[PDB]
Amino acid sequence: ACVYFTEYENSGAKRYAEWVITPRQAAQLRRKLEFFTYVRFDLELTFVITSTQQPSTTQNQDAQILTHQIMYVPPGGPVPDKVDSYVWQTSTNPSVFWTEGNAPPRMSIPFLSIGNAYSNFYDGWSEFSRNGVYGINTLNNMGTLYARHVNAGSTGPIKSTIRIYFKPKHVKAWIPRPPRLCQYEKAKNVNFQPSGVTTTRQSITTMTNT
Amino acid sequence: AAIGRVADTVGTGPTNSEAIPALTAAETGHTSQVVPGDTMQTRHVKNYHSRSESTIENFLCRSACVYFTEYENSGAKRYAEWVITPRQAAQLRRKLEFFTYVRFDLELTFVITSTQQPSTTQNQDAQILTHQIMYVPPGGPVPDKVDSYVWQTSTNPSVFWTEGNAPPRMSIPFLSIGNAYSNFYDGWSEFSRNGVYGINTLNNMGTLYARHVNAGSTGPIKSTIRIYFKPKHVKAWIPRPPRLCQYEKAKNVNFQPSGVTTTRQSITTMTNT
Amino acid sequence: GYSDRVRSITLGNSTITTQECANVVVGYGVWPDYLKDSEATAEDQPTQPDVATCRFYTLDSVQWQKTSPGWWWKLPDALSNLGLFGQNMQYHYLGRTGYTVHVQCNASKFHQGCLLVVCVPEAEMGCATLDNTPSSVELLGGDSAKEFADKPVASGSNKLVQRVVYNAGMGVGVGNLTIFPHQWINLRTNNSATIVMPYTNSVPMDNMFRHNNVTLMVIPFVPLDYCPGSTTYVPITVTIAPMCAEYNGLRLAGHQ
Amino acid sequence: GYSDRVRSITLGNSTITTQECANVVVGYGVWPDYLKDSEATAEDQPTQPDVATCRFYTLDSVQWQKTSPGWWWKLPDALSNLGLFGQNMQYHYLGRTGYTVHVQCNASKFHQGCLLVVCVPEAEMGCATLDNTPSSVELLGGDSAKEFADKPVASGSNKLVQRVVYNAGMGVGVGNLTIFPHQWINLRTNNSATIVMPYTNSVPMDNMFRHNNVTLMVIPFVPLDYCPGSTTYVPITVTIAPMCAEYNGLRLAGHQ
Amino acid sequence: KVNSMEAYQIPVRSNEGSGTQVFGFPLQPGYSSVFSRTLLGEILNYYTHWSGSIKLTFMFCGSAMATGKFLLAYSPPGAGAPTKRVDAMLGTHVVWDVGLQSSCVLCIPWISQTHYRYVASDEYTAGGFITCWYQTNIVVPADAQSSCYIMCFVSACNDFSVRLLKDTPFITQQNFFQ
Amino acid sequence: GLPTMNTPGSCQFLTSDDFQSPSAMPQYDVTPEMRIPGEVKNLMEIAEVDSVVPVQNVGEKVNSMEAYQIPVRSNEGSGTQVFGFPLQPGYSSVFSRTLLGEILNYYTHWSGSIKLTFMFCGSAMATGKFLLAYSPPGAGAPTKRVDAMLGTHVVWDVGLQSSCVLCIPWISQTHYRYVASDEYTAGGFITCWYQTNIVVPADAQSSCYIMCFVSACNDFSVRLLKDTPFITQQNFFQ
Amino acid sequence: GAQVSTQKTGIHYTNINYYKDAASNSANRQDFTQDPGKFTEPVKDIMIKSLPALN
Amino acid sequence: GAQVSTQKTGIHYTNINYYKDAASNSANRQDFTQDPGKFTEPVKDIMIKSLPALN
Ligand SMILES: CCCCCCCCCCCCCCCC(=O)O
Ligand SMILES: CCCCCCCCCCCCCCCC(=O)O
Repeated sequence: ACVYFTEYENSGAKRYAEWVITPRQAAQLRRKLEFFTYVRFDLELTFVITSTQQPSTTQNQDAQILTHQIMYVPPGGPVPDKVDSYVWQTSTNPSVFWTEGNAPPRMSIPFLSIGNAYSNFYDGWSEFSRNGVYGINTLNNMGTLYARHVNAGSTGPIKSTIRIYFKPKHVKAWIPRPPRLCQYEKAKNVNFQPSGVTTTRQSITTMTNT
Repeated sequence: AAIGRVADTVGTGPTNSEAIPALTAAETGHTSQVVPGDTMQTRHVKNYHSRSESTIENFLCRSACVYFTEYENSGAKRYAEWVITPRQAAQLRRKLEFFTYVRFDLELTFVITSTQQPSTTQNQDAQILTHQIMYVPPGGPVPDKVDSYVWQTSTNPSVFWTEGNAPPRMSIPFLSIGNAYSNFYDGWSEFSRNGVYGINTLNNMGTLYARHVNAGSTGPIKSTIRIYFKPKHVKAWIPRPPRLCQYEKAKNVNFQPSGVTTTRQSITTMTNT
Repeated sequence: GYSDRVRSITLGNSTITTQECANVVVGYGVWPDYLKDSEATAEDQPTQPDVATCRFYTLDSVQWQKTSPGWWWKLPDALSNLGLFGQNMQYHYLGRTGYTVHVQCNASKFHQGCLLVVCVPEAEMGCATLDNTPSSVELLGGDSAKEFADKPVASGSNKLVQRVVYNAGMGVGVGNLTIFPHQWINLRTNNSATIVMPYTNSVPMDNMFRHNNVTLMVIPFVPLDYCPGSTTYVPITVTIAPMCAEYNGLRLAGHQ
Repeated sequence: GYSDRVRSITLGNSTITTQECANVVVGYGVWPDYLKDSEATAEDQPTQPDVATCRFYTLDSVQWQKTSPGWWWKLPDALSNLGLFGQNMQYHYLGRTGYTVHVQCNASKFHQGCLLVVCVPEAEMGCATLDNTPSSVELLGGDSAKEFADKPVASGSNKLVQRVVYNAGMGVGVGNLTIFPHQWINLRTNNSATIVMPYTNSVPMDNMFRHNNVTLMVIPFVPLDYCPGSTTYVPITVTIAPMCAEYNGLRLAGHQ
Repeated sequence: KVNSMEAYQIPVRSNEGSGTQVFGFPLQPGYSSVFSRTLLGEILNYYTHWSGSIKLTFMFCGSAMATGKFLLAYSPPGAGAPTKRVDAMLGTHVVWDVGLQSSCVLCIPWISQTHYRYVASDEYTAGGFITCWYQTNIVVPADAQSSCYIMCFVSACNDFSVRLLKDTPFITQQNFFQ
Repeated sequence: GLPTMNTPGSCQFLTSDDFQSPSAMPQYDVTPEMRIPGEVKNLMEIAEVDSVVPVQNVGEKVNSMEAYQIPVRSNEGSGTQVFGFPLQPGYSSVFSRTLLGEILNYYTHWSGSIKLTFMFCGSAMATGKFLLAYSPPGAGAPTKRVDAMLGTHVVWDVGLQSSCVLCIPWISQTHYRYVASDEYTAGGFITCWYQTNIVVPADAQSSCYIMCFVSACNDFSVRLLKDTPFITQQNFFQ
Repeated sequence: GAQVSTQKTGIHYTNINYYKDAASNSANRQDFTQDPGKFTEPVKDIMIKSLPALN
Repeated sequence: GAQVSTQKTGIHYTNINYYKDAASNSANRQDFTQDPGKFTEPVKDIMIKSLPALN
């Protein structure tokens, strides 16, 4: 399930992408996972990386094959401040190197929770004073993902989109709950806009959906 | 327990003897072996935590870019060259330097990428690029130009790669002349205690050379070659304090005096300030 | 009637005694021993002087002053001019040893301080000027301690040593020197420090002049202090004894 | 390698150490223990907090001055506001405990003095004015010592305590306090005092506010003394740990 | 002081009272500047999660004639750091009495709601506060220094482990070294 | 279709790879083998065979048989050095082009003892004794006979047995030494001296020559295969 | 001749070396040996925890 | 050592794990366990269908 996607460009202002890892920015997968209170599973990661030539006035453009680099930075690790920061050395951080044309890069991820199961809901706070953060986001500390090109390729400008897909494997779920009714509003909390229980119909005798 | 499991917590109760687990004498040079139960009533805990990710092997076994240069389609620098060393990158170097001597095989991986250079050449139509990396052990003929006879490699080992394909990769045995790679060497290269000093008197790992095999297009192209190291089958001896001061030079341990740690208000401040 | 505070060590025609030591630290658990035939390369018959070379050599004392930053001695080197141990170094291309390092320093129930005796294997040192490497004369003190500095050492195209104590001249936390065989002389309870070091190196044997595999360092973490009346000159003496010393590749003398 | 001078006590999430104690006095030979079923009356399921209530609570220190007459603490009381032990007292009609009482006080080979640590069970106290009985506020000091007086206390329709030390405020010879579980902290050889007290009373359990079955007293028989130069502030700290604490008759809190 | 041996010294001296705090730092073996550059801390900083008890060994470097007792304590999170001795003794503690045995250990038991804690900072993963107090003030004789120092050593217990390998923030560069 | 997944290295072309590949001549019948004298199995078989060393590189002599001649003659004293070259079987011009040296130059590391056989080509009537010596590194090359005899040596006495051997024992701090030059890998100095000057009778030439052969011992080995510096070209030969 | 080991968990996997050099084999990620003694406790005389370190 | 299970139908398939971590294994798509009781029927006193729920 595509849970998110951003873009980074050949050159210019945003030359590298960054994303605080989360399954709550997409609504599809998030509503399923939220079918249960606590969950435990391994995760199959798949990346769909595509590039598109940007409109410019550069003469004779002759792009070379693009090679990207996705890198994961666990909470507490040095972050890249520029596409050529020393951080992309990844002596220890795990990262994939991919080249356009090849099959989507993919890799497995163990159940990374600090607890005995991922929590989908958390009716609590981050502070013992019941201040600070509230809700699911006080538990989310899955680190950040960073993408970038390794080569610029052509003289012309190119924009690349990176789609992140999640696929739970070896699943165990506990305490089912009512499926989400109200549309999602924010990514870091359950805030909603009050919704009716269902679509309507004429009278309690109408055999039609109206 | 389970080969790599961690010790379980032994349940304890009230004490009142003359047994003194808590009192010791650091002067001995001995580290205390106290455990929770020794200074407080504990419950029993079957601990399943493993130390699997702390093995010397798992700690040093991840590809690390140790260096990278570039060479161009045409012009002045048409071929690259690099005296092999793990000390130009700081990441991997600081880990390896966690131990005095080390021994391991090495998994080499190369990430080769090209970029079209800005020029005024009309109708450019690049053909697929094919590179050649070549290793020259200390004592062997070196290339002086991108078309030197040396790139024949009748005996020198070298890889030929073509853009688009997976990164080229190959294994390298423990190449030391000694019984283990040395990370530090408090000595000289001369018996008079002159000449070179430090780790670099032992580094004689030869040179690596890259180049294109074809020019590809009429236009100018620049290629970058990233070298990655990945220690395999590791054995390490005599751990040492981790590097504190930033690295300054690649061929010695020279540093710029640094404070022991970041500061904070007073010895009572529970905050990092 | 037995106390681990008391101890006595005999090596050759020399014996040492203490009535207030801690334990005795033994290398990395390993006890010195000659080179096994399945671990050698030098094909010639080695020489084992034994009693003549593996004895207690007492170096120059040193004064511990309320402000002393610390000292250090390169080991193969600190003895290169003492007795036959030195004569064997000069005459042979190859040598191999371990040592019983004994650091003495008595005070009184009224003084205070805490030294850190440590054997650092392969103690490569940094330079004050980032473009050079310390000179032999600046690193080696042979039987006479080398002092650490209370504060940084300035650059300026010299071949000096970045002797700043809290960096042990290696660019690391001085307080992490404990991962090396060590003991602490805490005048309050202690009085001496003993460490037996097994031969360490990435090779069976090495040239004893060209290389210094171990470096002994004494570094006060808690400065000496007393009161008007208590004596002021509290020296620190170092005695080192080679163990299972072997030498190969005999030739003409000279450390050239 | 064993010395009765050294000792260590663990109770709950707390441990205590001494390197210069005497023995350890154990109550009237009896060691604390919960109430047996053939010795109880309260029919309800008691509560045994255990680790939460039977831990080491360190009270307010106190200064031993060359003239200090002594101190005292009513026991069920001295902890009535410390942690969950106190919370249980407030919430329950009935309680039952024993304690490991540890009195600390270090000096130096150059000071001198001798304290008398004693656990007096049922220490009813007298009044300065023969027609009244001391008030709660005058007897209880809860976690803060109560001082004895160097000389008599005058009458005059007040509800004060006849704190004259040599009478222990009980009208008896202070020097006969030894028939009670005790130890002597004689700075010369001692350094701390440990006493384990079993539950004492004429009934299985009692209300912990309304009654104070034991009273800890520290009383110098040989006054502190040193010399110009030696430190002057020599504190005395008291740590007490409940043992096998049980509570019955749960109800609303408050010590009303 | 971070630029001298003094960084490793804990000031202790004779006072005109007891109860005085001697020091206090949090249980953040990975983050807190106090631990972060330690042998333990250096290692933790190459990982994301940690778990286990920790040992804090305290060596008294006063003079043979100096005496005194200290209260080493560990208060799990939930409330604030204890501000008075009488509030710290309500938590996991060890009353250390200085004597022939120079050092004393405060074993910080791994109490936590989760199996592992983050090496980085995070309040969910809060670890509590480690503080020291005067149990019975320092007491020297004449001609013996009344101001002393106490060293503090740290190390992991046999139930300590680390997970999720990552890069250290402690080492950086701008260009390949020459 | 068996689910597969290519890994790094895929499609590359390592010069030293080792894989199977289809024959372009399916079922071709190879010519039957034949017993040919002197087969070779390992290069060390060759490195164990003596070859004449050119100790006299001196100037123009490299272009004549003289390069292989060691001058010896009657003197008015003893102690005189006769020659002296380093132990650099790979680098030193003295060895580099030898049978042993040629082989070493296709490798990066070497280890083992070496044999220097010295044949006296004087006349039957000529006599004398020489001091063949090997001084391990650490000090300098011995400059006087009295300083060379302090090292590993053989006092050779010329007589009916024409040749004499100086076995240079592999003394070294590392298991292997670099074939190329490097001071860490220093090998020491090989020198010869007059023990008791040449002594001929009348009518017998007083100036003679001594040849020097070199070969590897049974404990000699070589590692890390590389290209020789000794062969070059500018264009494919026609 | 393949080999069969255990994977990491809280099942097995098959391995067949394809190269003539051991250097080519995958990493040895499962060596869980441990010997702290060399570092913590390199004392010549065994120190018994419950006892006094000096007497 | 491979394994051999049954495919889904109205035959078997072979599987050989190639990685050292169980996390790398394919999904467990064939666990057909079922226990509705936890949810439908979490009553302390067993309710017999044919009987009255209250009396
Ligand atoms: C290149 C390596 C990439 C590694 C990808 C790591 C992604 C971590 C995924 C965490 C999963 C879903 C968790 C929700 C967290 C929470 O709210 O507690
Ligand atoms: C195409 C063939 C490439 C071969 C790559 C060979 C690289 C050699 C690596 C040596 C490794 C790390 C050694 C540090 C050396 C030292 O300081 O002693």
